Amino acid sequence: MELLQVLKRGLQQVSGHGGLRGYLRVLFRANDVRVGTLVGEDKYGNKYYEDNKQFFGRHRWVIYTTEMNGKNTFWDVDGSMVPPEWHRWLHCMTDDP
Amino acid sequence: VAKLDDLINWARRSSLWPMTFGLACCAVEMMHMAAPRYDMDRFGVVFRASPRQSDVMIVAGTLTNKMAPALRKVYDQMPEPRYVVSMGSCANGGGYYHYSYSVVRGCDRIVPVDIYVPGCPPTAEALLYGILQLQKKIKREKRLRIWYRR
Amino acid sequence: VAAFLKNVWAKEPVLVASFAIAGLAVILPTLSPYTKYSLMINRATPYNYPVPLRDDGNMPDVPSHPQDPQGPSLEWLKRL
Amino acid sequence: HPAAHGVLRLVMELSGEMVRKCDPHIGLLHRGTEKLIEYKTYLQALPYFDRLDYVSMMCNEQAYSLAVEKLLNIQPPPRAQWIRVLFGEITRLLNHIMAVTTHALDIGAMTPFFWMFEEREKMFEFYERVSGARMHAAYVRPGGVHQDLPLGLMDDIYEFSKNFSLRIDELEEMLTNNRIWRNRTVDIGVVTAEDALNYGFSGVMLRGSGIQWDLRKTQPYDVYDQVEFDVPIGSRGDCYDRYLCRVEEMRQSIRIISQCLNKMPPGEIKVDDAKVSPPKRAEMKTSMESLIHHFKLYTEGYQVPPGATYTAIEAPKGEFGVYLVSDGSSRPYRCKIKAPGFAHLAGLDKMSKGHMLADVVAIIGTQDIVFGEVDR
Amino acid sequence: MFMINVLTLIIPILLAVAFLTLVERKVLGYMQFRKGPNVVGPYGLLQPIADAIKLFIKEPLRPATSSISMFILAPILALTLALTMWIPLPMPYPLINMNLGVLFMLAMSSLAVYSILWSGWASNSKYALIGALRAVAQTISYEVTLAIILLSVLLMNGSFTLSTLIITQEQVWLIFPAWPLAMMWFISTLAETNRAPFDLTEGESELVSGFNVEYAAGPFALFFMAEYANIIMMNIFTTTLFLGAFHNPYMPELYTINFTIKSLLLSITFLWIRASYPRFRYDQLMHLLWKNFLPLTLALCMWHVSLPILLSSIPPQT
Amino acid sequence: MNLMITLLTNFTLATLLVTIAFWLPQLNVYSEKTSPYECGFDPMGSARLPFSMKFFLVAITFLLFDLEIALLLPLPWASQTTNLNTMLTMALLLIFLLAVSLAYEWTQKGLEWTE
Amino acid sequence: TYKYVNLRMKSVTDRAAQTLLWTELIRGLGMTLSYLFREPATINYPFEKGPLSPRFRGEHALRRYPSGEERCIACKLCEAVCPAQAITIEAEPRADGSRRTTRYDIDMTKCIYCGFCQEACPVDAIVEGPNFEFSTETHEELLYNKEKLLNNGDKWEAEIAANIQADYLYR
Amino acid sequence: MWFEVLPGIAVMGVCLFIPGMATARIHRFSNGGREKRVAHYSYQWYLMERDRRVSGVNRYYVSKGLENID
Ligand SMILES: CCCCCCCCCCCCCCCCCC(=O)OC[C@H](COP(=O)([O-])OCC[N+](C)(C)C)OC(=O)CCCCCCCCCCCCCCCCC
Ligand code: SF4
Ligand code: SF4
Ligand code: SF4
Repeated sequence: MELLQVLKRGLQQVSGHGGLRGYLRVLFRANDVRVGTLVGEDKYGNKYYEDNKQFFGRHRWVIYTTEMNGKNTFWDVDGSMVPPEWHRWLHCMTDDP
Repeated sequence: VAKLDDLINWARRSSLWPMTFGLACCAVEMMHMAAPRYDMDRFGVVFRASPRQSDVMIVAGTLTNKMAPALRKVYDQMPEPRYVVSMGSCANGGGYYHYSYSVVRGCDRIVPVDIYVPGCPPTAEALLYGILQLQKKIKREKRLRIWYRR
Repeated sequence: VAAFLKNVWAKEPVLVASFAIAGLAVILPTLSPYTKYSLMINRATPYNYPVPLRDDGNMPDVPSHPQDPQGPSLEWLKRL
Repeated sequence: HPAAHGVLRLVMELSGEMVRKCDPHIGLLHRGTEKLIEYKTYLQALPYFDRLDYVSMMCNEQAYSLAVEKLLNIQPPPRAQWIRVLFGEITRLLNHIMAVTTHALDIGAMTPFFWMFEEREKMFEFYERVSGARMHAAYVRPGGVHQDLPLGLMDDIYEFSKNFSLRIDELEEMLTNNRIWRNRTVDIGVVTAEDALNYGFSGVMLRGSGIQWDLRKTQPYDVYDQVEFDVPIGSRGDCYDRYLCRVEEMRQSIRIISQCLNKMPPGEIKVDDAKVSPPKRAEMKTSMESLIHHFKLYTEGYQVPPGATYTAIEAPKGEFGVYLVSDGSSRPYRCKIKAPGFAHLAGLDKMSKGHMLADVVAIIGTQDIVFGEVDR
Repeated sequence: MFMINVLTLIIPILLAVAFLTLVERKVLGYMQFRKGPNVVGPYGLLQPIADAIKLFIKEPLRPATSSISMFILAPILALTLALTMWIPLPMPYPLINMNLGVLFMLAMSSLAVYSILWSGWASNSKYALIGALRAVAQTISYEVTLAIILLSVLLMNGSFTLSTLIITQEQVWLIFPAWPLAMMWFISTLAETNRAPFDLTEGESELVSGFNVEYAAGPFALFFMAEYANIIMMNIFTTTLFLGAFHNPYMPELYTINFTIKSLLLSITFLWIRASYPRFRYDQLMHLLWKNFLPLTLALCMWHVSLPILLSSIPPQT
Repeated sequence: MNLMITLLTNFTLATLLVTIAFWLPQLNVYSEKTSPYECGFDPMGSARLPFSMKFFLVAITFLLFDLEIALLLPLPWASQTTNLNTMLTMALLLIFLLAVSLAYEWTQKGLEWTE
Repeated sequence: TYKYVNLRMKSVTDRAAQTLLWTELIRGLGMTLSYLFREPATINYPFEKGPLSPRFRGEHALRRYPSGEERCIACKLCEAVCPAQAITIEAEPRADGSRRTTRYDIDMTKCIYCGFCQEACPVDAIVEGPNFEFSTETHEELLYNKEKLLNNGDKWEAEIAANIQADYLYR
Repeated sequence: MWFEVLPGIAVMGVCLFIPGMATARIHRFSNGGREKRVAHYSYQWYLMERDRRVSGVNRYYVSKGLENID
């Protein structure tokens, strides 16, 4: 029964984000609850993840930090907080992180 | 009055209703932004054709000398509060047709512009960034605190 | 009459269907076997009170009790 | 007005609600391109042609490049010709997607717009990969093209062309057999062949009326005579036949794209005459002649022999022509742009006589009109 | 304690209207291969609250040329009329037990067009006049069919009461002996509520906004909630008319669950319908309802007149 | 009585929303926001010019068909009558009169549009 | 070479049944419900970005040599090839006698983003860089001087150099 | 994915459940545990007024049985 596998995937997405707290944090911040392979992190706190099973355009993403250059970025996340090397990687310009 | 200011700033910035005012290439770029790839409707941004039920206006294209009274009347018929988002280079400073005899050198001369989006045409991701910047500008409004101080 | 019927069925089937239903509703109740059953069903509904009558002593049909066999029964609707 | 294409002023004398006299007041997007062209050289006047018809960009680039190459008595390499034809067919698919989806939105079916604008975004990504800009490529230049195709692009083109015919079939199921879509276009905007030719109509309008004429089959350009494809011909002059012709033109564009992808030859991408096409940046920094030619090409511009020409290409809207007159200097003396939208909007008065107002907006939709092209 | 019952009837249908706007945008995006509103809240649960507060802190912007009496009178009358016909609906026990609730529904549905006419005429514009004329033509089209549909469906019920309509479902649904009339009734409910492809008043491509093109925020939201309460209530009425459920006097939970699920599915079907078809011209509206619908429903009306006499199946009036 | 209470409560809730929508926010009006809407240009004349409306006969015959409905509407209670033959014959007769009016409209070119 | 588009009791009964029972309307509704049950293509902006290319035409930048010394040599080819006349250059020799610039102004509300200056520069000084999210709030902020262009170059050198390394063999 | 609409529409289900159920529960309060006596004609009203006049508390829902008489 494939629906039980869907429920298993849902509970593993709940567990794999650090728990209910991380699940609710990523739900209220990124409006998404998908887990992925952690590509890396930068010096500010931006955690860059990937998951090759998703379709093109959704295979690479970033969770932004909470305090970059003095401002509180818990809710005011901006598109221009990406350093240039991660800017090159994130927009699908090359396959080398 | 600080928290009530925080409430009405959240209500206005999460239900922005733009108006269908395009003129040129940049209008097709706006329609490309409204495609399922970028999905303006997920941000509380749904197109409304009437100026009387619109919140913001994105001026896309070249504003010519035959078009300035029309844009001015359409802007003057919108209810307060109203924000104007310039788009492209034609509505920014004339752009390619800056020196032409029948092109208004930037639509700032007709309407007060809040957010400048540069490009020719600007990419739809950049346009989404400009709309998010406008939302963050609405968020930091201080109407009721300033009213309480006055 | 087959060619004309095929023509109107090809042009507008709605008029053909409407006229067929109208003709059926006209000619079928005149051939129905249960219309008189509807007549006695409507006539047998006890709306007002069944007041009795005075007695001169000469009546073979009307009863003195509701459970007496004399008088009309309603077995036909009970079975149907 | 959403049914209006941004800039339009249709003043109509509604006799109750039917039209007796309809007049399109235009000029709300008259930038005056043909005066700004004569103050710039040919390379500087090339990006002006990207913005006339902003759904048919590369076809206008091809028309301008064909005019300049006919005046310069030079021809591009065959690989450049095949690249130009392939991207012109992608441009034709772009324009037909936009026209059909906007017409269906203006009539009331708003789903195929969102269904195929992601395919339109995919082709915009193809433009992004091949030129560096999502919309205004400035890729087709006099002398061939500007840059070669990047590695791995043609596999993406083949995959998209393989999977696009299912979307075409989905749209054709969603609109062609729909009775509500049919009843808006059975006998609306009927035109005759004599009034098609006498009113200056070109392209689909002629093919809507049964006239057999296509510039890709009678007066061919670069490699279009080496590609086999079909030409749809209507039979009643209504909007239904024109929409069917546009869908069939999309299918034939897929066919031409397959033929292009199976027949691209190796070679260079510019005319090797360095006095017209700029030299490569590798040999510019090593050879003195290449540096001099790069300097004078990007500062003065190549000279064109004096004379006047009028070339015409099969644009996705019809026949796109330019009358270019050069006086021998590095700047054109007079560049006039002939567009199908001008004659189509002129014939809108005749085509809309005797119809209700919704049928007038349907007639407006059935002409693929871009008003930057119309106002020049 | 009728005040508490009235409040609990009238407030959650407004909440249902708001969440109908939510799921409207979500589903309407979802068949268009895109996501819906999900940024503001978790899966966009705070979108209706932002929409409601945003419309009520804008500027009302009364026009100078508009006659202020009917301009201020139209939206309140629209909202009241969309609210005042909810009462005869059995849910499983209606608020007011009227013997002639069908006639009340018909008359208050005839009254619902007057807000549209007064909003069209009160604002001095050509677009509002054209919208009022198209609304008049829509009423011409739909009334003379809808009355006969309701009468011919109701002919097996035996009386005009909506409470006795739940009794007739105890054996079989009336959608089985009246499936053509079910199709006629669904098209009529499509036409009455002014939803696509029978919108013809709040047109985007034909007009700008039609009858309320001059209506700015505040007064504009009343028409929105009136139309959405109208479509929700009309689907509930269709569910009660054709797909009535099993009623048990000892447990109303079963019938509330069943008719809620059925009406919700019918509203989802309405959302599915409203964005798959091109908009009809209003000259073809009475080239269809006065031409194709009317003779068919006349034939079916005389058939349903002559049918209980045929089969000896005269329903009781009590 | 309960119908009156429901009507008064509905009217109170309706008229309270517009009052909240009007007197709560800050008003700021000039002589352009109150102008009539004509897609950004001045209106040509006024909207009080007589429309050359084309379905006048359709509106009048809607009225007449509504009165046909008014004749045909008390039919369910007539299902409880005793004289069933006259009931059925004359309900069929009145529906046939409605159909005769519609057919005469169809033949004599009334359901179409003027001009 | 050419084709005829739209030139075409059981069949009549099938057409009447399609009229009364709405067969093709059910087919179109079925395709609508098919598109309901697919995966939507909405990418999670701003946490996700759309695909791009190393040739992307974005924000103007002034590069530098790998020794700290600036790349522009005041040759005025970019302002001569610019179709919008958005570039203003004023030049003079500085203290060491090197031909450099004193004023290098780009009017970004005039620029059409067509990349002629990035291909006409003989030393690859001016580059249409990769940044597209640079929307401003005031008109004067979209009017770059030489200091802002040099700051943009020093900001985005780490990816501009990689993009040039990836793309330079096609030129 | 698609099932994400299934939360929000469920809320509308509650918004279509709270009114009608409440009426039934109100009918289980003012009528003393029974349903509201549906009056449709004059005889039903006469019987309800008979209960009102015999109950002695001027409430029709207080139904007295055969134990009332001796
Ligand atoms: C209420 C429960 C749920 C209902 C279904 C809901 C889901 C399905 C919704 C589908 C989409 C609906 C909206 C889009 C369409 C809107 C336009 C529209 O409806 O137009 C009506 C269309 C319009 O037809 P048209 O558009 O084809 O018109 C062309 C007309 N001619 C051919 C003349 C050129 O159909 C009708 O008007 C017919 C009315 C309904 C017919 C029902 C027939 C029932 C069976 C009768 C008997 C058959 C047997 C033969 C006789 C036997 C006699 C004994
Ligand atoms: S800024 Fe560029 S893309 Fe936009 S309208 Fe002007 S020329 Fe077209
Ligand atoms: S990209 Fe083109 S328009 Fe912009 S500064 Fe460079 S040459 Fe001028
Ligand atoms: S083309 Fe390059 S070197 Fe020449 S002036 Fe411009 S930026 Fe400087």
